[PDB]
Order: sequence, then structure tokens, then C-alpha cells
Amino acid sequence: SSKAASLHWTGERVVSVLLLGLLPAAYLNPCSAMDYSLAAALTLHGHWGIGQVVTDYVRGDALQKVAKAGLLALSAFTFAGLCYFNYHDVGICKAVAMLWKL
Amino acid sequence: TTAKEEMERFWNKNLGSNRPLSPHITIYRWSLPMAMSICHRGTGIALSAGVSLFGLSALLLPGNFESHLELVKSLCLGPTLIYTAKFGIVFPLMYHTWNGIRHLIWDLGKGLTIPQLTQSGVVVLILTVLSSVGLAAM
Amino acid sequence: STQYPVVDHEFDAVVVGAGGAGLRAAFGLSEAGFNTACVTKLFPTRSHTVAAQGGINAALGNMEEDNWRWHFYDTVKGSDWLGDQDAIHYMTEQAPASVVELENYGMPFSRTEDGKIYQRAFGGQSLKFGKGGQAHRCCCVADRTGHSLLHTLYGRSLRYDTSYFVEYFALDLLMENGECRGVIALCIEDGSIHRIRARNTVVATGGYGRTYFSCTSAHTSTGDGTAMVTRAGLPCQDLEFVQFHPTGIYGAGCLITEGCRGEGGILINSQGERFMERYAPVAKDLASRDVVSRSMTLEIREGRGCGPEKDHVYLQLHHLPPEQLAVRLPGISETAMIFAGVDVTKEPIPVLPTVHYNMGGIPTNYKGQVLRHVNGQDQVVPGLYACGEAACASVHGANRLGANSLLDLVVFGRACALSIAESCRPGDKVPSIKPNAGEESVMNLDKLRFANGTIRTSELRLSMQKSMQSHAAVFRVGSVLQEGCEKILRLYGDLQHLKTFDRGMVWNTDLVETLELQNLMLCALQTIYGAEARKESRGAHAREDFKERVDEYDYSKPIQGQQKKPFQEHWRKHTLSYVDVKTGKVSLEYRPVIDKTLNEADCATVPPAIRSY
Amino acid sequence: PRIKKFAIYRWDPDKTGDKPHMQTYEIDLNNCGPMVLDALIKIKNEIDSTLTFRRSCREGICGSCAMNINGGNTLACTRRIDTNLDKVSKIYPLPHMYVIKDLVPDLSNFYAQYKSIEPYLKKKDESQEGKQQYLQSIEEREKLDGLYECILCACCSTSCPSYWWNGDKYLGPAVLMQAYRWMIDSRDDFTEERLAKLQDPFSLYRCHTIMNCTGTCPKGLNPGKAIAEIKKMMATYKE
Ligand SMILES: Cc1cc2nc3c(=O)[nH]c(=O)nc-3n(C[C@H](O)[C@H](O)[C@H](O)COP(=O)(O)OP(=O)(O)OC[C@H]3O[C@@H](n4cnc5c(N)ncnc54)[C@H](O)[C@@H]3O)c2cc1C
Ligand code: HEM
Ligand SMILES: CC(C)Oc1cccc(NC(=O)c2ccccc2C(F)(F)F)c1
Ligand code: SF4
Ligand code: F3S
Ligand code: FES
Repeated sequence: SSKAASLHWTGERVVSVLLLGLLPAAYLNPCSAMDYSLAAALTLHGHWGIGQVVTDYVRGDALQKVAKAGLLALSAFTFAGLCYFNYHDVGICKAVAMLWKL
Repeated sequence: TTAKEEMERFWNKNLGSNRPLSPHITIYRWSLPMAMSICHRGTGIALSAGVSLFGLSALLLPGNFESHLELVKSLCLGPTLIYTAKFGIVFPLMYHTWNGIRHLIWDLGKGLTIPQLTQSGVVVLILTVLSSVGLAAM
Repeated sequence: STQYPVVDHEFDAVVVGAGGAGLRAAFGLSEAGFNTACVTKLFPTRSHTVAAQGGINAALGNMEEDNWRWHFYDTVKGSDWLGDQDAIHYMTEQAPASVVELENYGMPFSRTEDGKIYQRAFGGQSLKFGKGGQAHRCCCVADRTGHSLLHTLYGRSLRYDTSYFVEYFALDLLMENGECRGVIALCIEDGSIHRIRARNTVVATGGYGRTYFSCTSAHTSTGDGTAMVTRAGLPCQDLEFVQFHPTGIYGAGCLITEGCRGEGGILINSQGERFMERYAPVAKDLASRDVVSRSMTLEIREGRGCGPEKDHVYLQLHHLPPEQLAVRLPGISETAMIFAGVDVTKEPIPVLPTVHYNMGGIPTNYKGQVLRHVNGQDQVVPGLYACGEAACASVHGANRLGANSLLDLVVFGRACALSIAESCRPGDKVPSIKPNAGEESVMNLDKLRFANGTIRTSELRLSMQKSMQSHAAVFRVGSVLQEGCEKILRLYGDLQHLKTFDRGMVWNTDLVETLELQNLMLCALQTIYGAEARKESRGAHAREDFKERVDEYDYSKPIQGQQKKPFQEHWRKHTLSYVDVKTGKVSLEYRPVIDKTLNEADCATVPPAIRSY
Repeated sequence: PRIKKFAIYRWDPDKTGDKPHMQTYEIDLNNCGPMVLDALIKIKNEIDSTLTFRRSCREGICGSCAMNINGGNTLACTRRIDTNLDKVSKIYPLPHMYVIKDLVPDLSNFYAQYKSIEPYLKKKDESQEGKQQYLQSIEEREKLDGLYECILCACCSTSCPSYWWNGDKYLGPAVLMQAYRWMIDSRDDFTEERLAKLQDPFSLYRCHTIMNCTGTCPKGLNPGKAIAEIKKMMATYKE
């Protein structure tokens, strides 16, 4: 059938190096664009990550349903609030930057 | 009798019985790679909680970032105590970040022996402390 | 009956044992399409064949030109003409195919530049009928070929509907009017008793080296199937013949294989000299196994012996290329180090002759069918087979040839399977069984379970071991032997006194380690009494009072003009021992060996001769 | 004389409402072999014979006696007793397994899982089998080295926190390394379909590279490393 399990494991790795790539690249080159991908990478990576924490510890079809749902909400909400902050406020690069000289 | 059935029968027999489960966490020697595996969750999790709070506070709360900074400037901040909260944040990001690379290397198959584990383990711990102390004073 | 819950099962075939033979027979039967139970007191992989290091003989001719008929000659020459040449033919011929099937099952043999199974030199094996030098026909998986044999056999057995009664202790056969109906077994796990009945019952319980103090065999090698046969009133052939493998570590009694000698390695005494060149000029250290331990043991009496207390001889590996102990001998590199604190690559190894293999066992056809002795002739027992160390078609006679027992397993294991395939169909009416049947195995179970006596199972066992050690050793005489016999017959009496403590149902190691002891005495009774009756030196049985190999002629002098000796005045015959269950009373008898091969045209009988290696 | 303390796990299932506890025993090391199992067999024979455990080969090559000695899974018959009399040896059964009794854990699942990966040669044309020896080059054979000596002691799998919390559905390192053994067998023709069977969250993918498994293997083998090789194969087999 589908080789789904191996793709997801590969997806995971990819964004992890993409995300490894952006922490340097957003010190060197802050901007709207970096801010959005740093959001897209941060949130995707962490969502899959907790994914694994969830599939490890959360036993039963009962709870593993809710947890994977509630998670996905939190993920989406989080990606949207980061995007909001990038649009209508400072944006993560400059926000971190400001936070630091303080 | 097939493998799937064997497994099925293993579970019904043992669950409905007076059989004690052997100890584990309470008995098992702590090895650096196992403590460094656990930390890699904690950090990952703690970090994701931070990012999510930063996303959710951007939506559910009012005031902009400068507004919030001004509020967070005017608590008569202690110059060391800033470094604390700062270093307390750069720490997990660095530990997890370095160890992250360690993993990816393993994913490629490089570095999977007890010697190399305990070397890399240390090299992370160091790098962390360097980059953590480093950045907290940038 | 009412105290112990009894479950009844019904199959086409039961196999007691899951070593090389057990598995091979059990899975072969299953493949042949037989609903087949395999009772084994251990997880099949923990069976003893695992510990086999050396290899598996088959004239494949990967290393040179070879002929299985030369391997025949070698084996019968190794049997000291106690070997039945019909079975030896059957084996040596069927061995190429038997090994190739193992390679084809996924067994990861070591390889040549040709891509073919790698073979090596091994104890006392020739080309061109004993005149063509040392021969290389020992197939192997580096130093762990038993391990790999046993796992690839276990692995493949899962591919069929083989019913694995794992950790079930067989107690006795289910005989009825001379025919075997199956086995009755304890289920170590839940304490209950099971009666597994089939049309055909195959005994592959392996050896009983645990009758002695020092032995290479594992704690589970306790003659259980040999004993059940004895408890059925059936004979046990040749139990006197006990191979003292020459290289077994001082303390632990752990084997460092004969493949260490087959790879150029030497046996050294305490005065520098390779003491094996004087004793056997032709073959040297790579000579027969009764001869090499006889030499090592005969060196120690003099005081040529080495070490802290002058009682153990040195194996030497150090010179070979340090390369060659990485590829061909990794298993003994580790475990000679672990149990001796010895670096095999720079230090010679501390060894000593200890018990190793039992060429005695349950008497058998070349077909695997178990024989009784009726009016001085052979009679197949219906529905009952055996194979492996447990059995005795005596393809090994008075001395097993190095690397033939693993071959044995695979060949005869497969033979029993085949004999049943050939002679009956799956489904065929599984014969009835008295409701009282098995009653006494349980009664015995229960009395041992609650035994409140004076002597402890461990201490009683330890008396037997050091007795069989100090009386049934490498060298022996009628005086020592007889004292041993009455000494060991006393101990069988002592069994009524014995003390168990643990009184539970679930995993009663005490209760079974004692059931095991019962079994061990029966094997030792028959081993020692038989040995004191045998008034000659053939094979690994070496009497100081009868240093002479007693045949039906004098085969040193040319044959004609000799007056042939009558059956009851020459020792070239199989010992058949019995024992009265209730008095420990050994009666014994004899049946002639077999010399006709399966076909003169194809493989021509090798008549007895002088036996210098 | 040099007496040594031996804190051992015990639980009788035949003793109504008994619950896991530790006994101590006491052994003169002058009157004992160097390995822990020697001490175990000694107390078994000379003191308490209710003490129960698995053992056969005492050679470190059958896998019977695997158990938790001083917090680490090894074969008792090959681990040597701490001659420092000041410490007290702690023997437990293997971790997070159902005790049948005393030191004996129920490994049916362990074996069941082994069975499930079909640890045997599979060829596409088996019409020819038993009749000719298959060609495998000395290079092809080297790829099996370090994989085939697995003794199935269950030290590794049962030292894996993933197996601890997901051993019903996570195969664990012992079994996985064997699947790898049959994957990289040149002679085997089902490598793809063997990989396919691992496509799901649990079978392979609970491995989070913790590496207790390789760290505890009493035979020097590297199951963790094999898990990684599979994952790489898994990420890259076509069809
Ligand atoms: C250290 C060592 C190295 C050796 N090396 C070699 C070698 O290199 N080459 C070679 O050819 N030979 C070698 N041998 C000899 C050979 O390996 C054995 O003779 C052979 O392994 C026996 O196979 P088997 O199946 O008959 O018995 P085993 O392998 O002992 O199997 C016995 C089976 O019977 C079962 N059993 C026993 N009692 C009961 C009971 N009451 N109820 C149910 N089941 C029971 C056990 O569970 C087990 O499954 C070696 C022996 C030793 C000790
Ligand atoms: C360059 C930066 C980073 C790298 C290279 C990286 C790498 C990794 C890798 C490889 C894993 C999987 C390890 C495994 O279990 O096999 C992982 C897990 C995880 N990471 Fe990251 N990471 C980074 C930053 C972050 C950040 C910023 C967050 C959150 C804000 C985060 C959250 C997580 C979480 C939640 C997990 C799952 C924890 C687990 O499975 O145990 N990571 N990380
Ligand atoms: C005895 C201590 C050191 O041992 C423990 C105890 C509890 C949890 C764990 N560690 C995990 O639980 C863990 C950690 C990181 C990644 C995956 C896991 C996993 F697989 F889910 F099990 C280890
Ligand atoms: S791998 Fe090492 S530990 Fe895991 S089972 Fe095979 S041997 Fe025991
Ligand atoms: S101990 Fe466990 S998580 Fe993975 S690599 Fe090793 S199996
Ligand atoms: S008992 Fe065989 S491995 Fe220790």
C-alpha cells in the first residue's frame, strides 16, 4: 500500500534541517519572509514532535483521538497567532531582537 | 497458532492474572544517553509551550509587543536577573538544538557506538554551555 | 487425578526435543503435512546444539575433490567397528543434500572465493579411503555453526503449523501393549499435566553428560528421553561409551572446539614438547577424540602436566595469524578470555579432557525406528522413534568422529520424519488410551513434590557426579568400576530418602531438577554396569586390565585359518542395558553390530582392522 | 572467608497474596565460581531451593539466564560477581515484563513478535530448493556478521523505554535487528515486502534512538545501529 510511515519520518527530518537552516539565516537576514517561514517551520516541527510524545504515552483510541485533535487546534492557533504577530506587529526576528537589548 | 493470536493470548492471560510487573525506572541504571534522551523531550516540549504561548498571547491578549516590553521594562528589572531569564531561555534552545544535530547524524547512521555516544554526549553538553552563556550576553 | 488437572491432546506426531534433531524431525513432519506437536522443556533456541562451535560434515567437495564414501570409511573407522555401517552409509551419503537444504533454509555458512560453503579440516578425516592425506569437508558458520544451525531450523519451523509445547517437561511415554501412543508431560508454567497422544512419537532429548562432575554439556543435558525409554522397559544401547572431549577448560568445564586444532593450533604439555606427535605419529593433534584425551590424561599421570597443581594440559592458538582467530574462532576468543582471563591470540589455553558426547542412547534403525530385543533378534517398536545424541543407531559406535553429531541431527531427524511420511498418512486413526494411562508418572511427580526426606536433591546429585567421575573416567579397571557400581547402586536406593523444599505448582525448578536426577541415575546405572561388563578396550572405553580390542577374530593376523569366535566370547557387539525401575537392578544383553551397508555396489563394507590414528 | 550479600527479587505465585519483595543471601566467594549464576546456582543448591530462574549453557551463548543485575540487563552466567564486598548485588528480573515467578519473565510476546517478522529465507523460486547450494560471496556474507549471533536473550528489547511503554505494538531492537538480518541477506527475495510490514507508527517507529539496547547487549551486538539502517532503507526503497 502507501509508504506513509517512512515519508512522515522523512518529512520530520527535512523540516528539522530546514529549521536548523533558519536560526542562522534569520540572525543574518531578518525580514518579513524569514519571520513567516520561521513561523511555518517552528510550528510544523513542534506539532509533529508532540505528535510523537502523544503517540508514545497516550494509550487507547479513546484519548489518542482527543489528544491528536486538541494538539492540531493548538498547532493551528499557534501558526495563526505567529502569523498575526508577523503581520500586525513587530515580527519574530525584530521581536526577539528588541527583547534581547534589554 | 499464528503470531497475531499468540500475541492476543499473551495479553488476555497476563492482564486477567495475579502477575506482578517487574520493576524498571525504579531499578535501572541511569546512563548519560538516557538522561540526554529525556532532556531532549523536556526541552522540545517546554520550547513548544513557549512558542505556543507566544502565538496564543499574540491573539488572545491585547497591547502590542512594545507595549508588553514597556510593561516588562518597568518592573525595575535586575541586570543579572535579566541574564537569568535570558540564559534560562537560551539554555534549552541550545541543548535541544545541538543534540538535535546529534540525532540527525544518527539518522544518517554515523556515530552509533557507545564510545561515540559518550563523546558526542559530552560535546553537546559543552557546546550547549558555551553557546548558552555566549548568547545570553549578546 | 483429582488433585492435578489433566489435559488431553491429539496429534499425528509428537516430538520430544527441539534441538537440531527435534526441530528437523518436527518441522519435517509438519512440512510432510502432519499435525505435529513438539514438546520441549526449553525454548527451542536454548537447546544444547547452540553451543556447537565446530561444524557439520558433508562431502560437498567445495575445498577439493571429495567423495562421501571416503567420509563413510572415516566414520566407520572412527566407530572402532562398533558402528552399524548401514546407518553410516545412510548418513555420509545423505549429508551433502542434508547440508545444502540447511544452506537453502538460510543458514549463513562462511563462504569461499567460489561463493560456496566453506569447509575445514577436522579430527581424523581422510581422502581416498585413508591414504589421501587430511580432508576438508567440515562445513561451518565461523565458530557458531550450532547456534546458526539451531536458529535457522527454529526459524523455518514457524513457517508450518508445528505446535510448540514450550517449557513442557516430558515425564514418560504412553505405551500400550508394546506400542507408543505419545507422551505425558508437565507444563512447567501452570503446574498442570498434559497427555499428548499421537500415532508416532519421536525422542530427541540429547545426551546426559550431567551424570558426571566435569562435563561440557549444559545443565539441561540430563538423559530425560533415555530414561523414559528405560522406564518403558526398553533397552538402551552402548551407554558405557562416553566421549571425553580433550579440550575443555580447567574450572568451568567449557569446551574450546576441535576446530582450534583443525586450524593449525597445537596441544602443548609442561616440558615444551608437542606431546601429540609421539603418541600418534601419523595424524598428530588432529587425530581421533578418544586417542587425544587418552594422551592428555596419560600425560598428567606421569607428571608431564602443567598449571598450579599439575593436572591440566595446554591448547595453543597463539601462533596462527591473529587474523585467523577473528574469522574462524571468534566464539572461543571471547569465552576462553571470559572464563580463563586468557588472550587467545598471545596466550595458549588451559584445557583438560572432560565428558562431552554420548554415542550411547536409545537403540535405533537407520530409519529412526526404535528397536527392542526379542529372542535375540531385532524388533521395531510400533509408533516410537528417536534421533540425535539421545538416540543410538550407533553411527558413531565406540567413538564419535568430530563434526558428525550435527550431521547426525539433521540426517536422522529428517529420517524419522520421512519414515512416518512413508508408512502412514496424516489423519490416520490415533490409537486409544486407557483413562488410567499416565497415572504413575503423576504419582511419582507428587511424591517428589512433597518429599520430606533426609538427603537433598543437590547433594545426592553431587555424589552421583563425583562417583561417575572417579569410577567411569577416561581410564578404568574392574576393581574401580565394581566399587563404583555398588556405590552408585547404593545412591539409587538413596533416592527414596531425598529432600525437596519448594512445594508450588508454577515453575518448580526444585521438583524438576529432581525428576532430572531420577533420569540421570538410570543413565548412570546403565553406563557404569555396562562398562564393568565390557572386558576390552574399544573406542573411548579403555580398560587397563583388557588393553586388547576383542573382535570375532584377531584382525591383526590375516583372516583365513582363524577359528571364528562364538557370539558370547567376543566384545564386538552392542551392549543392551535394562534396569528394574524399583530395585535399580541392571540386567544387560547384547545384539550384534551391522556390517552390510545399504548396498555393496555403491558403498562397500569396510571390515575390522588395526586402529592406529 | 569473604562473605558477599545478594539482594534478590522474589515472588511466589502459589503463595496466596504474596507480593514482590527482596530476599538476601550470603555466599563465601572462596566456595563459589566467578559468575553471578554460579552464586545463583549455589544458593539454589545449598540454601533456598525455592529460588527460581532460567539457565542452561552457563557459557554465555544460549540466552536463558538474562536478568537485571545491579540495574543492567546481562546474562548472569557471564557477568562476574562484584568482589568488592562492600556493595550488595541486586538481582531483579528483566524490566517491565510479567513475572511468572521469581526471576522468570513471560517472553511469549517476545517470541510472538519474533515469529511475526518471518525470520527465515524467502525465495521467489522455491521449486529448486534443497538441491543446490546458493552462491553467496564473501563480501555478501560479511554483511550478516554481527547480526546473526543474536542469542535472543531479550536484554536489549527489555532495556528499551519504548518497548517498556509500547511493547505490545513496538517490535523492539532484538526483533528489529533480526528483520534487518533477513533484509540484508543477499539470498532473500522479499526485502521490499519485509520493509512494507514496518509502515505504521509502532512497529519500527517507536525507536527514538535512545541506545540503551546497544548499551546493554551482553554479546557486543549493535541492534540500535541496525534500527537506523532499516529507517534509511525504509526512506528510500522504490515501489
Ligand atoms: C560445547 C559443545 C560443542 C559441540 N560442538 C559440536 C560440533 O562442533 N559439531 C558437532 O557435530 N557436534 C558438536 N557437539 C555435540 C552436538 O552438538 C550434540 O550432540 C547435539 O547438539 C545434540 O542435539 P539433540 O537435538 O539430540 O540434543 P540437544 O541439542 O541437547 O536438544 C535437546 C532437546 O530435548 C529437549 N528435552 C530434554 N529433556 C526433555 C524433557 N524431559 N521434556 C521435553 N523436552 C526435553 C530440550 O528442551 C531440547 O529441545 C557439541 C557439544 C558440546 C557440549
Ligand atoms: C535548529 C533547531 C532544532 C533542531 C535541529 C531540532 C531537531 C529535532 C529532532 C531531530 C527531533 C527528533 C529527535 C527524535 O526523537 O528522533 C526533535 C524533536 C523535537 N523538537 Fe526539535 N529541533 C530544533 C528546534 C526545536 C524548537 C525551536 C522546538 C519548539 C519550539 C522544538 C520542538 C521539538 C519537539 C517538541 C520535539 C519532539 C520531542 C520528542 O520526540 O521527544 N525543536 N527536534
Ligand atoms: C530510569 C530512567 C533514566 O528511564 C526513563 C524513565 C522514564 C522515561 C524515559 N524515557 C522516555 O520515556 C523517552 C524519552 C525520550 C524519547 C522517547 C521516550 C519513550 F520512548 F517514549 F519512552 C526513561
Ligand atoms: S541483541 Fe544483544 S541483547 Fe538484544 S537479544 Fe540479541 S543478544 Fe540479547
Ligand atoms: S533502546 Fe530503545 S528506542 Fe531505539 S535504538 Fe535502542 S531501541
Ligand atoms: S545460561 Fe545460557 S546464556 Fe547464561
